[PDB]
Amino acid sequence: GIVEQCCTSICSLYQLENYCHSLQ
Amino acid sequence: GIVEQCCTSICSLYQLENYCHSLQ
Amino acid sequence: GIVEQCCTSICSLYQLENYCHSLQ
Amino acid sequence: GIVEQCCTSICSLYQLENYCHSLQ
Amino acid sequence: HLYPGEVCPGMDIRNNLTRLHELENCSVIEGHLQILLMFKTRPEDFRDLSFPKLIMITDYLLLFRVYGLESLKDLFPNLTVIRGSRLFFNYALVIFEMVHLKELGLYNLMNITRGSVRIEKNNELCYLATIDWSRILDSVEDNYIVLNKDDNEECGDICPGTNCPATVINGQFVERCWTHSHCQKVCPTICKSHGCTAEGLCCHSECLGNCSQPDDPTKCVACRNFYLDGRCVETCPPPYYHFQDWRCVNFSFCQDLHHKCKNSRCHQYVIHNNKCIPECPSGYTMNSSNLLCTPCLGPCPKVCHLLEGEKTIDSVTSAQELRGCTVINGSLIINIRGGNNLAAELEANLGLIEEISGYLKIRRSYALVSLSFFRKLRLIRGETLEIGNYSFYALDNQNLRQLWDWSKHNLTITQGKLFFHYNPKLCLSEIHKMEEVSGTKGRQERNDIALKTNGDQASCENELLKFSYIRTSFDKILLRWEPYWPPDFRDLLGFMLFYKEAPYQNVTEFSWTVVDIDPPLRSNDPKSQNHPGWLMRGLKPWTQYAIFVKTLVTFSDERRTYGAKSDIIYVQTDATNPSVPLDPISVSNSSSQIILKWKPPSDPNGNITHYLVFWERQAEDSELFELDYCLKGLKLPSRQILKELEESSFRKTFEDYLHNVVFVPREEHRPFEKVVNKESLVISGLRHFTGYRIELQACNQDTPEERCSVAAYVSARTMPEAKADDIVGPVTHEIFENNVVHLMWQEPKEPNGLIVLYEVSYRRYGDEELHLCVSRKHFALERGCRLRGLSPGNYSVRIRATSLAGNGSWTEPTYFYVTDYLD
Amino acid sequence: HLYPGEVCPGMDIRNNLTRLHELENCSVIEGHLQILLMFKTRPEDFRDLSFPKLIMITDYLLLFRVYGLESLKDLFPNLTVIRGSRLFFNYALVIFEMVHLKELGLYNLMNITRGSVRIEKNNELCYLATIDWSRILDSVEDNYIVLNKDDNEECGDICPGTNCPATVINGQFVERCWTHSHCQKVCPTICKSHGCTAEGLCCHSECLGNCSQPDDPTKCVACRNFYLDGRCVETCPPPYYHFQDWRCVNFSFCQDLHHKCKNSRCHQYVIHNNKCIPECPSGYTMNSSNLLCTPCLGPCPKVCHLLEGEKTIDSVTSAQELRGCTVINGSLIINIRGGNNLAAELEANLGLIEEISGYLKIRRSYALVSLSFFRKLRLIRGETLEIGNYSFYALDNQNLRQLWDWSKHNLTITQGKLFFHYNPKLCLSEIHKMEEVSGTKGRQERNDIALKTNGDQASCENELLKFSYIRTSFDKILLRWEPYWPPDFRDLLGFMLFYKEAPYQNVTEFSWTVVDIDPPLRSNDPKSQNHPGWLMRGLKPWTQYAIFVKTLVTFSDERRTYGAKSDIIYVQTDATNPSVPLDPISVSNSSSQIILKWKPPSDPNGNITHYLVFWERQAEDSELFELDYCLKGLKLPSRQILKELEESSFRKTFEDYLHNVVFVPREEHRPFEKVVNKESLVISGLRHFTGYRIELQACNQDTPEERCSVAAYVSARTMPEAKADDIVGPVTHEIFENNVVHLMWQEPKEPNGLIVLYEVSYRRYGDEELHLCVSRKHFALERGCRLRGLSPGNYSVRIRATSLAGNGSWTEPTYFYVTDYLD
Amino acid sequence: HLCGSELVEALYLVCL
Amino acid sequence: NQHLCGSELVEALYLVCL
Amino acid sequence: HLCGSELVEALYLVCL
Amino acid sequence: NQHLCGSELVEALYLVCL
Ligand SMILES: *[C@@H]1O[C@H](CO)[C@@H](O)[C@H](O)[C@H]1NC(C)=O
Ligand SMILES: *[C@@H]1O[C@H](CO)[C@@H](O)[C@H](O)[C@H]1NC(C)=O
Ligand SMILES: *[C@@H]1O[C@H](CO)[C@@H](O)[C@H](O)[C@H]1NC(C)=O
Ligand SMILES: *[C@@H]1O[C@H](CO)[C@@H](O)[C@H](O)[C@H]1NC(C)=O
Ligand SMILES: *[C@@H]1O[C@H](CO)[C@@H](O)[C@H](O)[C@H]1NC(C)=O
Ligand SMILES: *[C@@H]1O[C@H](CO)[C@@H](O)[C@H](O)[C@H]1NC(C)=O
Ligand SMILES: *[C@@H]1O[C@H](CO)[C@@H](O)[C@H](O)[C@H]1NC(C)=O
Ligand SMILES: *[C@@H]1O[C@H](CO)[C@@H](O)[C@H](O)[C@H]1NC(C)=O
Ligand SMILES: *[C@@H]1O[C@H](CO)[C@@H](O)[C@H](O)[C@H]1NC(C)=O
Ligand SMILES: *[C@@H]1O[C@H](CO)[C@@H](O)[C@H](O)[C@H]1NC(C)=O
Ligand SMILES: *[C@@H]1O[C@H](CO)[C@@H](O)[C@H](O)[C@H]1NC(C)=O
Ligand SMILES: *[C@@H]1O[C@H](CO)[C@@H](O)[C@H](O)[C@H]1NC(C)=O
Ligand SMILES: *[C@@H]1O[C@H](CO)[C@@H](O)[C@H](O)[C@H]1NC(C)=O
Ligand SMILES: *[C@@H]1O[C@H](CO)[C@@H](O)[C@H](O)[C@H]1NC(C)=O
Ligand SMILES: *[C@@H]1O[C@H](CO)[C@@H](O)[C@H](O)[C@H]1NC(C)=O
Ligand SMILES: *[C@@H]1O[C@H](CO)[C@@H](O)[C@H](O)[C@H]1NC(C)=O
Ligand SMILES: *[C@@H]1O[C@H](CO)[C@@H](O)[C@H](O)[C@H]1NC(C)=O
Repeated sequence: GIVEQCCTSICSLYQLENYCHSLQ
Repeated sequence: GIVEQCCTSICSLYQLENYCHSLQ
Repeated sequence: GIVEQCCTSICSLYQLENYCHSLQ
Repeated sequence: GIVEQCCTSICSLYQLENYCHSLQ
Repeated sequence: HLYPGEVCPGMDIRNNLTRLHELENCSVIEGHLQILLMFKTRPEDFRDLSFPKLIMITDYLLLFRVYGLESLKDLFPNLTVIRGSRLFFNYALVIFEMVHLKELGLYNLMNITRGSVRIEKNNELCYLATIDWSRILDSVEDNYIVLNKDDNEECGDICPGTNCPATVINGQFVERCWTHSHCQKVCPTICKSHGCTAEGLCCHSECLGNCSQPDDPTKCVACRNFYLDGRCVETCPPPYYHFQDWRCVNFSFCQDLHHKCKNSRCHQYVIHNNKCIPECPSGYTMNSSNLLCTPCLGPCPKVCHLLEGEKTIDSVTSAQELRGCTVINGSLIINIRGGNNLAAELEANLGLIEEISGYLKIRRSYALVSLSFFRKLRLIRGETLEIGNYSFYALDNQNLRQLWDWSKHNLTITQGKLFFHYNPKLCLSEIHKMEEVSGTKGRQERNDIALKTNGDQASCENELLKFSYIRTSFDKILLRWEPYWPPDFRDLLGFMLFYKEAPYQNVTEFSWTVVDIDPPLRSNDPKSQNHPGWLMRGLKPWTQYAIFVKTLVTFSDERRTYGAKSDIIYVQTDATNPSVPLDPISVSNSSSQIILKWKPPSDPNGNITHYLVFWERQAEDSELFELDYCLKGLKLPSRQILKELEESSFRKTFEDYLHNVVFVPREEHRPFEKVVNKESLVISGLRHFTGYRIELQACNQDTPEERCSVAAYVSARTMPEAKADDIVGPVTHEIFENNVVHLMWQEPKEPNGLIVLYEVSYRRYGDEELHLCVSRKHFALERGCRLRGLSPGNYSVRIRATSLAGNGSWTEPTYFYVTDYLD
Repeated sequence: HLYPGEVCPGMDIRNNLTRLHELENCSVIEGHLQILLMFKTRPEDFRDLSFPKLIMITDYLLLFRVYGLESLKDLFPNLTVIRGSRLFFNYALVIFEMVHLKELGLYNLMNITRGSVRIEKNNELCYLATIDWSRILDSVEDNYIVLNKDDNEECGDICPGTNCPATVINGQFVERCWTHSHCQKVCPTICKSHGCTAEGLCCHSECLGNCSQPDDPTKCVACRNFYLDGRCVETCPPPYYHFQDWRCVNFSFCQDLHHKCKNSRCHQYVIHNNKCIPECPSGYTMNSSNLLCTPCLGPCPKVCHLLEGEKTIDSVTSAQELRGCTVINGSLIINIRGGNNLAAELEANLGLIEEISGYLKIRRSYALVSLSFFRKLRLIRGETLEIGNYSFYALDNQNLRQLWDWSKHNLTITQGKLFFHYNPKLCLSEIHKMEEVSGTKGRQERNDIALKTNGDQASCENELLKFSYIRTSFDKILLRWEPYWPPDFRDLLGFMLFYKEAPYQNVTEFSWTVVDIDPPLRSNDPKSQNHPGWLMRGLKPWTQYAIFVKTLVTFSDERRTYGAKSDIIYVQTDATNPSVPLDPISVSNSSSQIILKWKPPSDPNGNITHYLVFWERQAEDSELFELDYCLKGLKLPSRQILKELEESSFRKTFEDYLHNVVFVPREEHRPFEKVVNKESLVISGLRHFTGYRIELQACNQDTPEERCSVAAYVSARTMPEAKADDIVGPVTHEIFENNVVHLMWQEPKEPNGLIVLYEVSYRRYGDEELHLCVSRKHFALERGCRLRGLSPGNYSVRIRATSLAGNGSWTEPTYFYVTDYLD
Repeated sequence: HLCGSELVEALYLVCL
Repeated sequence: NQHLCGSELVEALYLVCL
Repeated sequence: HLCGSELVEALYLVCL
Repeated sequence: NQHLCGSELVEALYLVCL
């Protein structure tokens, strides 16, 4: 649930390495 | 000599009735 | 001068009698 | 108050001994 | 029902849970309850205790850094109505910085009377957006709920559905939920504020929120106006007096609270208008025998002292401390940092003051629009002054437009100077009008009032420019006005014309594209004076526009900036003929009809009256009648500005220096159709597989003669028929006496367009297919077909017709035996 | 030559022409000449008089409201060089408000030394733009010629051509004209400022403008440096002294001008450094016997008194009056309304002053960039003060960036306060640095220096933000920096990032599109600290950008505003593969070659190395080999922000009030081509009339392996040949014994694509055309064609081949007589 | 800016 | 009797004592 | 704004 | 020993007299 929210709605940066720290 | 100067160079209004008072 | 008498302020006629000596 | 002592200015420790009676 | 419990005045709970045990037999709270700073707590410390008897909070409820509470419904499951006598930064429910809180659980609330709710900084909070706050609160636009887990993330709000009522908040009917197993109660709208019961019946008029029995004053859970012995009443009957706008007490309770302050250290209570009030207002006094506010003779006001001279007004909880005052000992520093309109509550709290001993200072307030909430402000004394000797200070007020309305209001400033900076909707005419009303004309120094910050966003030019001579055309407007002169005419730089299109009439002042106007040349006589104007060009036909003209001037600080402007007037283009009706497409279903489809053109030009659709049958080409298609060649078509300001002031400075140096003292009716209010038209009744001429015009005017647009041309052709090119009738032969076969047949009279070729496929038995081409001139020459010099035998002749559309159907094989002349 | 005439000091002419008769025997003018206010004149009053002897004006020439003069060449036909010792609003030639003047006629001017020329408001003036002022003047950008008839209208400048030299002014070689019969003299560039003669030879080094004999000091019309008895000299030899920087006089002339001021009412002349000077400078004095400036002992300065305290500096003619002063009696009001850089001439005139008794006031000056022209300013006394007790006043200076350079310069302000308003390129760090240097720290009151007007357009944040961690990709940049905190961390609102593309390296500071950054979350430890950064997205591949990050803060007037910024750094995208090479068009001239044309793609991605053009011969379709085209179905294809600031300050004010209330103390090789540096490629060596597969790729990298783009697909076919479909070889017959003709012929081996049909047109004599179709399988079945069951006689058989391109050529009629079996 | 017959339409309109 | 600036100053001042 | 595989290319690039 | 505002004020003031 990140790929419909970091397209054209536009999103910030903190959730990207938060999802990277959730995947690893 | 008004038709190349009141196209896309853009011009004012006072010379138009000045030319109208010069023609008549 | 002349401009602070009769352009910024109101001008009378007898000071124009005084001030037209530069013409005279 | 507290904010003009320890947010606009530098705060010491013995005035925090004095000011933690609202916790105590 | 009744109120089982004690009165319970409001206490404060800090850092350990032992003083929360004093809320056992508490039905109501007279005061505020603050559950704050709960550090050494666990979720196992909170689920083992409950206080379900508590019904009413008078002032406010405050939560601040409480750990371990995951829902507040374990504490208060029966909290009904928050009143809001005293407030908390105009809120009555502040929930700030709850760690490990996930949901509210406050299902028994549906009215808070005065205030708002601010919940923020709860890092695990959900179930926030599933509460309709419009039936909870009155001023629902002063809510501030932000920065939680319910708007940062997308946590699952499990709602009880299989039952909650689905209401609207912006466009959608989502269910109103408190927990995973508690619905939000929504009354029907006949129960306005009295509430409904469990079957949806409206309660008593003095009930509020919930009732066990409908239309019962004894069975209200919470009283709306006043309380007296289980009976909710609209007013207190005598000898019972009103107390704190929620209950009826008698004389001995207010007398005992007088005796508990007179014989102690406090709010020594009095009585006035059958209400137990903390202090007598202006014009009244205090006796010795009775507690009544008897009228004090002479000027006998209420004088309120401020703590160390300055009181900073920031919200309603600081504004309510100065309620009922008339004489202020010191200075008021009004600093409301906001975003919501607080002028009505500041009007209801302040405005009863008459005299301020110090100075009035407004600073950095965003949300004020006027300073007229002081309805009774007369005398600013200025005994204590702002440093710089100012009795009035106005800095960075963003939306402040008017000080007061000087048709009625008046102010007497005794001492001190004036100050004005960074007020972008405030004008120097209003500042000088307050200077003329207050009498402080020759009192301040120069540059105490700013000249360039004030009124830069507000159009307050205070002069009118009348539009004199307006004529319209197809897409050009002649605009004119009377000439205006500032009294140094070289300071006038030109006219700062603004234009916009206007679909409505309520066009706002001050997008909004621009053209600039050269100044007129005066001839120093009042005979003609050269009314300046502008020839407005390049418009859209039949479009209402918005035209106003502002004067562009040059600043001089010894006077004002300057000002002249015109009202926003509107002009109508009316036009004559519209544009080309575009999208020419030709769809031809079947053979006798052609439908037409088109788009509307770019000029509506009023009413689209009709589409002038012309059709006429175009004949076939003359050159295809005689061309031999049996020959080779048988291919047939299948159919900046500040530098200019500096330049103008440089020219004025050079004329200044030159005059100072020099002057020293000593038709044809086609079938057509009036096609009204449709973009489609079927054109039936046709000849099949022929060309047509289609002329389409857009008529914007029909009844005072036909005005129509320039035509659009397109051609079309129908589909061919099935049996129009099929050869009907038998094919008969004329066998001559020297083995010559002359073939007669019935041609198709009305084929698909025209038939260019007659192919002959004749087969003798024992032979192969032999071909012979018959053209149109071959048919007219031989009236059919002639065969010459052939072998004897029985033949099988099949004839097809090849048209402009294509091939038809073959004829039957005519079996005839020509003469052998052997046997 | 020499100077025939008298010295003629400058007079003033007014209102009648009788005092113009005193200019008969005048060669030079020592002073200024002002021909002004000539009312009762006619053009018949001016053409009958001439003064051709006048050569030199020292100071300036002024014309103001002179009627009837149509050209000025009737007055002065031999005016050569205007010097410009004293000026006139830094001009030496002011032509203002000439009615009935049509042309200048001043052909003998080619150098004016110091000053500019301003001509305006002449309502009938022409011949203005046909004068190259670049060889006339030095500072040609300080000219101001506007508002005449030569730029309002298009009057015909008749130029003498048949001869004038055609020079350039912006891009065109138009002739330089003065009148209708006078050319403008342009010297060759070897004659730099000495001028040339009539044959174009360079004059003497002390000549200026015109010489009768080249390389002759006795034949100069005007001297360049100094004059002594017909000899133009570089310096005056002894005992001759310099006088007014143009001539050599002796001791008796300066002594007689001393005696004509000592015995009269004035400029009592002295001598110093062999120059007759009006006054001795600082450190010198005046004797009684000799006139020399002997050195005065002790502190002996030059003290200049101002008229009634205030002197308004407006131009160079007011700046030159204070030349050589050291102590100023009063106050200087510097107000230069400009648009041209006057700092060098004000540097050369002022800057020798040491002490100002009054106050220094700068007001409304647009064209200054610094106040460092006062090279020797030490002490501002402030004995006479500005009202408001200010010794320094700085209002509305638009382009003022630096006061002084504080590495060397220093200023001692004794009394008075400071003032600063509306200086948009001036910063509070520079204002406080002048406050620390001058020692006026605790002297002014609050709000004497403005806080929000200063530095709003200049980026002077005075802190550095280092970019910490930069990584690139195809079109995405990871930007990072070290975290910065203002000491109240809630005042930091975020980061105000700016981005622009950069084709060059010299990108200017402060278009320029923007994205906004949320602030980081600190975890109150120095272990990790969360380096904030921004993931920059959506770029162009292989494009240098311009990235710098500014900090967006919240204002507080008890401190500064705040400031931190980063340097404008650049980042490179490098990319991997380019885009689709567009415009696929296929032009096929002749039969054996196909040219290819295309446009470059949207990604250059470095060097375009080559275009990877692939071609391969596609075979014909299998389904057209066996289909009978003699049957029916023979169709063959022929191939705002401030509300968020108020929201953040509202959150800070609520946290302020809450803490104040709560806390209380107690592969397969296709043929391909490396196509370098061309958008066209011929592909020759082909099979004629067949399809090809064309694959085109854009390779941005070749040598460290081939990186190429995604392919573009298009197909093509050549033109057919002339005789490929023509049937070659004879057509032979096999007449059988029962009148069966079996036809043998040689087929085309390599036709245009393929031949689908063989048509047979056979004609017996006395008969018509009979048709028989031969397909490919009919040819393979009958190895040719077979005729069965025909009438006897001689036949004429012509056979054409119908290909994919079309029909070929007919064969010859083979005459053969089959067996009749009758005779 | 008006190239065409909108000029002679415009000095019909300025001169009535 | 308005303010007299610009070219109207010299044009009205010429008509004073002609 | 990036609909596609530029997101998984982008959180390759933010996480090295 | 920096400035103590915001949530760091109450988070540092809790560690003073615990
Ligand atoms: C909290 O604990 C302290 C002892 O640590 C005690 O003195 C105090 O009374 C307690 N607070 C309340 C409200 O009982
Ligand atoms: C509630 O009732 C019990 C029983 O009498 C009593 O002990 C207790 O004090 C009451 N609670 C309060 C808060 O008075
Ligand atoms: C209303 O009050 C009755 C008793 O007073 C209680 O049983 C019931 O649950 C209440 N209902 C609501 C919705 O508050
Ligand atoms: C109010 O009335 C009751 C009985 O009616 C009696 O206790 C007294 O008069 C008053 N009580 C108080 C507490 O004021
Ligand atoms: C408040 O103001 C009045 C005004 O006259 C004055 O008499 C009184 O002493 C003041 N009181 C205090 C406490 O300042
Ligand atoms: C001030 O205003 C009131 C009403 O606004 C008016 O009655 C009163 O006369 C005014 N005062 C004076 C001195 O005019
Ligand atoms: C052809 O189109 C018209 C327009 O809708 C329709 O009325 C008609 O029935 C259609 N005819 C056939 C044969 O489809
Ligand atoms: C068309 O005419 C009707 C009434 O005749 C009117 O109500 C409507 O607004 C008109 N529409 C347009 C686009 O002119
Ligand atoms: C101009 O004329 C007056 C007489 O009208 C005369 O007195 C005066 O001297 C003349 N001016 C000059 C410069 O000669
Ligand atoms: C020019 O020469 C003549 C002849 O001697 C003389 O009268 C006249 O005054 C001279 N001009 C001047 C201006 O001296
Ligand atoms: C005019 O003469 C001065 C004398 O020094 C020289 O510097 C200047 O360049 C000359 N101007 C031109 C245009 O030759
Ligand atoms: C130069 O000077 C000579 C005599 O001095 C003169 O005849 C000639 O016309 C002058 N030429 C120019 C171009 O000034
Ligand atoms: C300059 O020299 C000449 C002769 O050399 C003589 O008249 C006198 O010494 C000086 N003349 C003047 C006018 O100063
Ligand atoms: C000029 O300034 C000096 C400074 O001491 C003073 O002595 C002198 O009297 C002043 N002169 C005038 C004319 O003001
Ligand atoms: C002021 O500046 C000069 C050079 O700029 C320097 O020599 C002098 O020492 C300075 N004055 C003081 C007091 O430092
Ligand atoms: C076809 O085009 C190529 C490319 O320019 C050219 O070299 C060739 O001669 C052309 N051939 C003919 C027959 O035009
Ligand atoms: C292509 O390469 C040459 C040298 O190899 C270089 O000078 C040129 O700038 C390059 N052009 C591009 C667009 O990369």
